Amino acid sequence: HHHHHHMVHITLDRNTANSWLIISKDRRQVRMGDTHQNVSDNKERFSNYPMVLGAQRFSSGKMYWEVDVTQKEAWDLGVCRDSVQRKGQFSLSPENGFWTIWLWQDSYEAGTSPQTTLHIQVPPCQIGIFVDYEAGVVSFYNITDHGSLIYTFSECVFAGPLRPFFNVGFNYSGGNAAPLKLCPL
Ligand SMILES: CO[C@H]1CN(Cc2cncs2)CC[C@H]1C
Repeated sequence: HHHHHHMVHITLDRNTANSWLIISKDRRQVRMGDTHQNVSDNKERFSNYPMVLGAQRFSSGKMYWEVDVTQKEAWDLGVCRDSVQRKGQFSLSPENGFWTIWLWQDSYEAGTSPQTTLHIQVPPCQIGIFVDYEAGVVSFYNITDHGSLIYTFSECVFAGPLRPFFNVGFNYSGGNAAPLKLCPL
């Protein structure tokens, strides 16, 4: 792909984070802690899952960023509406305001309803995410495999400002402690 020139500098919004997440000083890395991280509750925090939003809001234009997923067993990545539900249980779907892919139990899937199987021959260590607001497109790229396409959501109905979306996943196994990291431009 040739989307690299739309690169944006994403930082994580501490206030949106689940209370078990640990965000680095530079706001560019996040991981699951082994306990509550001693923060106050607020209406922005994702309560049920290890999720956090980027601070940036997008309502026009073309945007690109990259995320490092090295040695993780489970994660979700993409974008979401600013107004997504924060509390309780919900599915990641465009109907609920999410445009995402994930790794779970050694398979990759797109967050459609119902979910779509992805075909990835080279397990990615870094994921590229491209958003074209005007066109209604969210695309995912395998940076480890020379930028090959993973998935395109088209005919997206964003219906609001978009925020970068992250889920570090649970660590029930002891094999999923590694962070998500925003990769440098
Ligand atoms: C209902 O979700 C809660 C779960 N709790 C406890 C758990 C942590 N390790 C496995 S369950 C963490 C904060 C939030 C994600």
